[PDB]
Parts: sequence; C-alpha cells; structure tokens
Amino acid sequence: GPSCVMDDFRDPQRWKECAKQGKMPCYFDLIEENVYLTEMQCECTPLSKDERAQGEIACGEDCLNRLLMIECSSRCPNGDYCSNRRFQRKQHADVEVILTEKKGWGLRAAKDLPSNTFVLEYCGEVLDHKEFKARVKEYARNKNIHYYFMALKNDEIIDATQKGNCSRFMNHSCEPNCETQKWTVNGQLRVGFFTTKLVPSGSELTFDYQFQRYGKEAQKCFCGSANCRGYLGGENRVSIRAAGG
Amino acid sequence: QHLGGVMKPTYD
Ligand SMILES: C[S@@+](CC[C@H](N)C(=O)[O-])C[C@H]1O[C@@H](n2cnc3c(N)ncnc32)[C@H](O)[C@@H]1O
Ligand SMILES: [Zn+2]
Ligand SMILES: [Zn+2]
Ligand SMILES: [Zn+2]
Repeated sequence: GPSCVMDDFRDPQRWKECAKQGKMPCYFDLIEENVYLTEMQCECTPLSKDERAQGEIACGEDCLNRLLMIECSSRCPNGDYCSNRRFQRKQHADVEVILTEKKGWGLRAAKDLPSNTFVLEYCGEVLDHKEFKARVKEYARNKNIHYYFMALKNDEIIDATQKGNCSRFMNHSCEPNCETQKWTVNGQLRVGFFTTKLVPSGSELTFDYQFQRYGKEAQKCFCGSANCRGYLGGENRVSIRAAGG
Repeated sequence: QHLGGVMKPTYD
C-alpha cells in the first residue's frame, strides 16, 4: 500500500493532486491546535550544566506537573530544557500515513517507539452539544463512512472530520499499542496519543476507540487480533444525545 | 442515523 510522511501534508496543492491518484488520503484542513467553533510552576530543582551534558532529564518521571497530567509553562524552573512541554513544542513521534487493506488510511511508526512515547495530539474543531448534533446530522446526510469525533469533557467534542492533523488516521484495535492521555495545557484540556508498549518501526499505531455508537448499524472490526470484539461499539447503541459526552 | 459514533478517551 502507498505511504506518505507528515511533510507531505504541508503543501495543499501537491497533496490535492496526490489524492486524485490515491497516493495520499482525501484533503482536510491541517491544523496544529484545537479551534473552538464558538469562541503556578512545579518544584523540580533545575539541572546544572553538568547534569544536562550527561543526559539527565529535566521535569522527568518525578515532576509534580507531569503527575497531574499538566504541562509546564515557559516559567518552568528548568526553562528551555523542560521535557514536560511536549504538546506545546510539538515533540511528536516519527510517523507515516499508510493505506490499510480494509480500514482506509492509517498511521504507522517510522522509527522504533519506546513505551509511553507521545505520538501526536488529537486536534480538531471543539463543539458544544448543539454543534455536535449539527455535525451528526450533516455527516448522516452525507452518508459518511469514517467518523472523527473524540469526547473531550462535558459539552466538548473534538471533531477532526474537516480540520485536524494526522492523528485523525489512527485506527481502532481490540489489542492496541497506543492509548489516549488527557493533558492540561494552559488550563485547557487536550487529548494526545501515547504508546503503551515498544512499537517496532513499520508497525501500525492503533488505540481502543471505546466507541460509543449512535448509528443503527455497527461497523465490523478488521483489527485482526485474536481477542477481536467483532465490532466498533460493542453490542449496545446509545442515542446521539448520550454519545456526545 | 445509519452509521456513526464517538471515540471515548480512557478514564484519566
Ligand atoms: C478516526 S477514522 C480513522 C482514519 C480512517 N481509517 C480514514 O481512512 O480516514 C475512523 C474510521 O476508520 C475506520 N476504522 C478504524 N479502525 C477500524 C477497524 N479496526 N476496523 C474497521 N474500520 C476501522 C472506520 O470506518 C472508522 O469510522
Ligand atoms: Zn517539573
Ligand atoms: Zn518543567
Ligand atoms: Zn477488533
């Protein structure tokens, strides 16, 4: 199947022509941070010049901000060396977009990824419940096959259908190698994907959607795992009202 | 409608 690096999505004209030949996924508006449809420091002791030369970690495993899933600000005692500003600095894993046999486009590791590595943030338009129902009605009228809604918090759904980044290509697996982590950046909640184990180079990156299905028919799962649940969404259908947070 | 749903992040 064809593949494409994250640099290929920065040129809209070249991408739109590759899409006509099926070498790249269908066009969407590339964004690097959530767009709303309707508009203290940690206590880590700063690392010395010797500690940074050795390779020691600033705001590592012990950081108090890291523990409450809060990213540090520019005012961090470790300053520019703080390793707890990954969403802000876009310190993404090396990933490529690939065409899968039956799930549409997907994401794959371009390098070996250690466990608990930040992959990408799940970006998109943040909708309230009325706006979410409006998009549900539009996508139902369009007969869309793929769905890009991610529950963020009460009355906040991220919709990556029209605007988002390459995280919108992460497929579901019943035995996944990634998970979401909800992080607070400047008081705002964000969802990111993180590896849950060592992911070898060339492997597809997947997560458990824990899908809340409002559709009448459930989508069959093609994850190919021995423990496959057979469907995205399980047995029960919830109402449009309940699926959206 | 026919298809559709919402992905739910793990409880964090
Ligand atoms: C979030 S989009 C993922 C990117 C999508 N594959 C694409 O080509 O744009 C979710 C859609 O991908 C498909 N999909 C994801 N994981 C799948 C799986 N394990 N089995 C079947 N279809 C899957 C479904 O159509 C789903 O609505
Ligand atoms: Zn810290
Ligand atoms: Zn810090
Ligand atoms: Zn499955």
